[PDB]
Amino acid sequence: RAKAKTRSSRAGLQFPVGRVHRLLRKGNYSERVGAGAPVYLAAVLEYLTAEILELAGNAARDNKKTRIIPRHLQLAIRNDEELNKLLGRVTIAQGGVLPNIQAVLLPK
Amino acid sequence: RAKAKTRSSRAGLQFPVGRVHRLLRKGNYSERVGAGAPVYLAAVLEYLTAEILELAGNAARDNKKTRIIPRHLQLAIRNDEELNKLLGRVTIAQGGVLPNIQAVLLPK
Amino acid sequence: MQIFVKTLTGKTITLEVEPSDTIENVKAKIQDKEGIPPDQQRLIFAGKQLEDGRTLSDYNIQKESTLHLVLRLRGG
Amino acid sequence: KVLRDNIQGITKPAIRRLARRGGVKRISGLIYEETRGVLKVFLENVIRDAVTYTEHAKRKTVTAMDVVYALKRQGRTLYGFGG
Amino acid sequence: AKRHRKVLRDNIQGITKPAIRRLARRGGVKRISGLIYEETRGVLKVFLENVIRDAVTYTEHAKRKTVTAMDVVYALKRQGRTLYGFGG
Amino acid sequence: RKESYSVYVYKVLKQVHPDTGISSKAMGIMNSFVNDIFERIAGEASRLAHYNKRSTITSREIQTAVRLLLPGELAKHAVSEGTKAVTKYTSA
Amino acid sequence: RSRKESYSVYVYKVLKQVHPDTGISSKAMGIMNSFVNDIFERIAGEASRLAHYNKRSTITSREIQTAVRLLLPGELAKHAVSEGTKAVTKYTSA
Amino acid sequence: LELRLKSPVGAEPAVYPWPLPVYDKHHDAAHEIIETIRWVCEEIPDLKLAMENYVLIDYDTKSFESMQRLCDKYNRAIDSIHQLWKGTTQPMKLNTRPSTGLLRHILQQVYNHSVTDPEKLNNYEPFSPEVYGETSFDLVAQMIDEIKMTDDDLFVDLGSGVGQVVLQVAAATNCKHHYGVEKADIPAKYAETMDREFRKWMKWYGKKHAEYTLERGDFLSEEWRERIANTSVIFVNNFAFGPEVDHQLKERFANMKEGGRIVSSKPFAPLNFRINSRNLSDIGTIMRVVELSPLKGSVSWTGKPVSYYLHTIDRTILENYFSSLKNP
Amino acid sequence: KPHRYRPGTVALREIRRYQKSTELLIRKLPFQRLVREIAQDFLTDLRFQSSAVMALQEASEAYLVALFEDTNLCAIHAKRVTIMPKDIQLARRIRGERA
Amino acid sequence: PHRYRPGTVALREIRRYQKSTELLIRKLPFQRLVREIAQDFLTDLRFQSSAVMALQEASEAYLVALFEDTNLCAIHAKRVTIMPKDIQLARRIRGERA
DNA sequence: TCGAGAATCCCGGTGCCGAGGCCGCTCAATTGGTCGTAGACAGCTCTAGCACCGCTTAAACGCACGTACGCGCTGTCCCCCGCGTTTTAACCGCCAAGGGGATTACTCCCTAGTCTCCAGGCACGTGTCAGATATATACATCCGAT
DNA sequence: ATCGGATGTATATATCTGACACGTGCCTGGAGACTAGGGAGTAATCCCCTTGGCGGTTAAAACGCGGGGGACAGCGCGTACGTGCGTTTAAGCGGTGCTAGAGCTGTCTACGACCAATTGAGCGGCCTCGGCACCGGGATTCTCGA
Ligand SMILES: C[S@@+](CC[C@H](N)C(=O)[O-])C[C@H]1O[C@@H](n2cnc3c(N)ncnc32)[C@H](O)[C@@H]1O
Repeated sequence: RAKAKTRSSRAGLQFPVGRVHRLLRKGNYSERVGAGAPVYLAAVLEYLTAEILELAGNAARDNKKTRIIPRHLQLAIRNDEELNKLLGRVTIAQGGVLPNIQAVLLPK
Repeated sequence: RAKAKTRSSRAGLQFPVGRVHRLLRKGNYSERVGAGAPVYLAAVLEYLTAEILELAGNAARDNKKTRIIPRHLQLAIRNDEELNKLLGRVTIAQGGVLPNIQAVLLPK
Repeated sequence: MQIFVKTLTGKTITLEVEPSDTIENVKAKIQDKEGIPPDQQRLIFAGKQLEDGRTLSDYNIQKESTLHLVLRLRGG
Repeated sequence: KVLRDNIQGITKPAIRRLARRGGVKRISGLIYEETRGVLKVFLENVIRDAVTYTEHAKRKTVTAMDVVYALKRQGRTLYGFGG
Repeated sequence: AKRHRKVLRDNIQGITKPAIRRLARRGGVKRISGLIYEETRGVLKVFLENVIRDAVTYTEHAKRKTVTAMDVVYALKRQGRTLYGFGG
Repeated sequence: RKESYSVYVYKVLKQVHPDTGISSKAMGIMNSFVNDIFERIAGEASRLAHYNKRSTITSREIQTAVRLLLPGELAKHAVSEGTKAVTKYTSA
Repeated sequence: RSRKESYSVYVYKVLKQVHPDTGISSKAMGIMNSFVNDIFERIAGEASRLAHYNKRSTITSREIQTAVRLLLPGELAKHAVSEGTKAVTKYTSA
Repeated sequence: LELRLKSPVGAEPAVYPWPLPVYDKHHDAAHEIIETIRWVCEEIPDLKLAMENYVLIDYDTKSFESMQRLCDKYNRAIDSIHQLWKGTTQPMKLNTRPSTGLLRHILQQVYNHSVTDPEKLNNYEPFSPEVYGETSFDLVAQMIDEIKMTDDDLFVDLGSGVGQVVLQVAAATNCKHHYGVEKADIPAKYAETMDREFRKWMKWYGKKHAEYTLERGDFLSEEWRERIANTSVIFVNNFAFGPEVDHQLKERFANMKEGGRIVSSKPFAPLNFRINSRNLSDIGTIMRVVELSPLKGSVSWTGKPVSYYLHTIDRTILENYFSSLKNP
Repeated sequence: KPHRYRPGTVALREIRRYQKSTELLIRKLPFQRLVREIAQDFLTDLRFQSSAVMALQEASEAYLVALFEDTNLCAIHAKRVTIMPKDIQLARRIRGERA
Repeated sequence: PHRYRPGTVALREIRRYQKSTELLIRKLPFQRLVREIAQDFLTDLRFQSSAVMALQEASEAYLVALFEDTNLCAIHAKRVTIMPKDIQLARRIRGERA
């Protein structure tokens, strides 16, 4: 028969559709899983990982680095307003904190 | 054959073991459900409902009432230290609030 | 001829081999006599890491030589 | 049929009445526009989730269970309406 | 002989005064009262014995005697605190 | 043909306060209470069977989910109440 | 003995499309694996609960879509819906 | 090669090998011997005057002569005041129980000679009922002083471990016969060495104890249902037994007599037990639970104070519940 | 010459009045109009079961009353009696809402 | 001699530690603290070394975020120094001590 | 310290509707077998956690001076509370109309499941460059003095 | 405001290591093709309950006046915290070594899903009495001005 195409390639995605489809079947979420549900979900996870790596690669460039360090992931999420709403209850190991001094504390 | 005994009666309980066993099977919690799991869970739910009705029936008696009103459930939970930890993120409709005035606000 | 395959646990076994036998053939005979899979074996001859493509006579291995067995595992 | 400026229907006596169940005995005059802004942000978050539960059910009526489900996924679970 | 367990005794002292300053400097505070350090050793006493106990009781359910990095993640992420990088 | 726990909550009153009642507005709060702690315990016991790669929720997973969820002295007396019912169910 | 699975091959493919010259450390890749597994459990857990509310036994792309609207904040939910529907219409065309 | 001490009450002499049994890092037990002399120094409160003129606090125990100047002299200078053994006044009567300071030293001394590797006590299944822990000397002394054991009670320690609890009870109580039962093979093996070693260091000081028996077995067996109910006071360390066997102990304790005492680590009944129609078969119906005063170092697994509780069986509470159920 | 309570006495009398009752404190028809105009920005012709508007009000009452409790603690902390807008902003900042 | 005014070195330490990501508690006293809290469970516990680092990363993230809310309570009362009633007012609004 | 006056609790009556008990009846739980696989168990292996060692030195500890911040006090003044009159619209009760919630029947197309197959991702090994470190110098920052 | 001394801090170049990133072989998990069965899509119908309007009563909101209490600024004083220097304690490091326990495989049996038949428990509808709400009238208490 014809040569096999992965479901990620015919959806135009980078994340694995077949692995996400297996994790939905083996996760006790529903009795049955539709065919477009792992295609939709793998596109959302690929979108959200492309936003953080966009902003963290910008933070790595502002410190003249060519690798992303957990500090750059922390600076990316806390300086973006909507990534800070998702990951507001999330602590990142070796991530640190944003530089922030209250204006009352600065000397006169 | 022998006359049918309910699983609540042979466990010594008031809550339905057979209804809890059906809700565990139809709730997508696991592939398989053990035989002692609905017996254990129905005994915990019967215990927790007996503590609130203990304390709310005491609150109904302190207001000289013979019926439990949603105010009496609110007064029971918020005056018990450990029921307030379970139901701390729970709002009860027509329940009101505990009488509490800060001591600074009282007149001199 | 024979060789000695010393493990890191303290077990040195006697294996009857031939100079035309490869390291792939040495790793296949230990599974026949000890049950250790071929992806869990590393051989040592005078500080070398032996390759499955070449034979025992390509590395100048005399009979009654002490070969050491570094235990690699799939993960860690 | 267009409906506008209804935060002013939440009046100064009503906000003062809410503060005194909360135990406040004296209130500055600038509280009343703060409270209308806080209550508008709170209702916008709950109604947005309650409408997207009733769009997914393909209904045009917001039911009481849509409000209970919307409140539950904000941590503000609420007893006494069917949940 | 003596004994079956060497009991560790104080160990909250432990978290010293120049380590609480330099936890409050990341918090951005400029001046610190001398009564903060006893207050801060009691909070990190209540916390981190809620995490453990909720970390153990994942260890006894696995029949396992050794509390792993997961079951600290799953202890956190149960208290509304999600920790990345240890890793689930 | 709609079901609730109202028959069973009303039986637990007469054991506890044999001459008080509930209004129907507060009975519905008690039904919301039982359904809430049902899905807390069954939801945590589902994760315990998944963390340990089991496919069965047993009475041990219900026991350690009670110890995770209930605070302090509530968890002590719900465990002893649940083990009393299981050992009476298996000896009858 | 058992081999592991992660998203590290796939996070690294997304990174080369976005910043083709930057790299990533192994501790930052372990945080990106924790991020993908966290957002997976939020979306699949909410979509599981939507099928149970509506008395359905299947999870479709309609239920993934409304779980994205419930969970993501405003402009994240707008673009992730448009990325997801773009993938499904391309998947079902060919 | 060896060094010997002599008993004041005519018992068998002691043995201390010069390949010394050092136990921990630094207690290096010649400190055992030089403190053993100090308790026999006042029994008999006239060894301090008989041995003031030459001895002083001395270091350098690595030499054999430093013990030897102290030990055979103790075999010799005892007779400066032992010499009155005949003619007008006997020594102390054997029917004397020790003081709490002397009993603390004997129980520490019997423990050092009995358990050889105390890390073997940690070999158990984790989180099982068979985990190991101990109760200190100070809590058992609190426990003996806050129950009032008459001349006819019967003491049983359920899960006696190595058995140090029943040795303190049998040497501080005038009762008939005491028991301890242990299931695990490692502490029950040390309990047999602990049994012999307690008796020989009890005639050596010349002190009496009540009679006791350390047994192997399972108290959840059918032999023990009859003889748990027939005893007056029960000690049990139920801290990690778990709910399944704490439920089993309640339906053995339900057959105890009036005034039956139970001292446990965890309660078998709540401190705030309200009785209603729902818990009439509970064991808190027929008992009164009080919490003892916590002390430092009370248990052996942690440093913080752990308080044990006291249970007293009275079937006069359910009657007082039934004495207000009729007239309204 | 008429009777006149000192300021603060009637207010404490109203603390005890509304902490004893369980009634709703906002008028019901102005609250229902506010719900229907916020919902216009999400879906055009919604229908709103009358139990759903009462569930929204019971949650909004409980949110604001619990917010004025934390607002009152921020004003006592600054050694005041009046609540001010910076007390609401601090209370929502620590709670994790204002950020 | 030379001497900085008070507050100058303190602001210099704000900039020092809000720039770094390191752990600020010593590792052996924290590990010794963890092993003595776990003594309360009678049985012996073993603590894989990655779990102690997960406990320290979470405990320091908890305290740094608590001093941020504590600092806002001190500025609200027109003070510059934090004080134990600022920790108690922050933990009550957060929902911890109640 | 004491009388006026304004709220508040307390003590009875009338009226009512909602909670409680009764009964008839499905349908969901129980009984009884049965099969197959999940989980318990024994055995085995080797990674990783515990413990110990000595050394170097980073960091904690302790001390002392002085400065600036907390805190208490006072005074101003204006803004908030309390009250009375007027005005507005909530609320209730009722009527009427129709959108749409809720249900049922029918059938189709979508998904689970199966087997065959094959290629992508994992493990492993290996090489080089990004980043950390060090040193020395340049320069920006603080602070006492003028 | 300006100036200089001193301390911190940024800057630049070297050098060096270990971790990222690439490559290769391989196995297992994803893909292609097919069948069977039932979930849900679709339509049609019923009738509930949502909406819209109306009118009247009156509770509540709005407006304004008036005055006192509280917010806020200023000042002064004493104390306690920061800074920095010398002393001291133990953390950190690296290295060695033991052994135990976590992870693994292989049997094997008992436990739970599935299915069929049967009946009693619980649900719906039904009366109906009493708890409670309302109303009024009395005593008690609290606040405030003396
Ligand atoms: C915590 S130790 C108490 C030792 C001693 N009672 C003490 O406090 O010094 C509890 C002991 O009870 C023993 N045990 C547990 N279950 C038992 C049983 N069913 N029968 C006899 N002993 C048991 C265990 O072996 C364990 O060593």
